[PDB]
Amino acid sequence: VNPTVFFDIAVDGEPLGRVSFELFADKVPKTAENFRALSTGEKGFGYKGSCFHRIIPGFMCQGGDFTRHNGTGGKSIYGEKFEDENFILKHTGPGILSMANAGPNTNGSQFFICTAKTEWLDGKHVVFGKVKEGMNIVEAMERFGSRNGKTSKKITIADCGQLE
Repeated sequence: VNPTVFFDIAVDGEPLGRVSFELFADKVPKTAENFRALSTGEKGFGYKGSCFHRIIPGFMCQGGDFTRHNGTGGKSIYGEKFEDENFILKHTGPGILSMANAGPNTNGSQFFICTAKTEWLDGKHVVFGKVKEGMNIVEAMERFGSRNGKTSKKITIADCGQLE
C-alpha cells in the first residue's frame, strides 16, 4: 500500500539511470503525500526538470528546490512550509529519504538522500522514505559531488512519477 515513486536521473542531459523510492505513507502520511504529489506533478508543479544542487560524497545528495535551483527555494503542496509531522523514523544508513528544513516546522519541497548513517539528524529532520531500487545510481551521482557540495556536472531529474 506504500507508494513507490521514480526519478530518472540525467547528468549534463545524458541519461544516467533510475532510482525508485518507497514512501512511508503509513508512518508519515502528510509528508509522504507531499513528495508523491510533487513527483507526479499532479498539482501543477513539482520535481520534473529540477536539479540536485548539493552533493557531498559520503554524506548525502540534496535536491527539490524547483523554484530557485540552489537551496533557497521550493514549496510544498500545502503552502510555503508545513510542520514536522513526527520523528518516528531515524537516519539508519544509506538510502534514507529525509526532509531538509531551516528550523522547526519549516518543511517545503527540499529533501536529501543520505549516503551514510546520519544519526545526528534524528529528531530534527523528518524521515519519510527509502531507496528501493537503484541505490547504485545514487552512488554514481555521489561521484559528481565535492566536499563543499558543488557538483561538477548538472544532475537533473529528467522525469519522475509514480510506479505503484
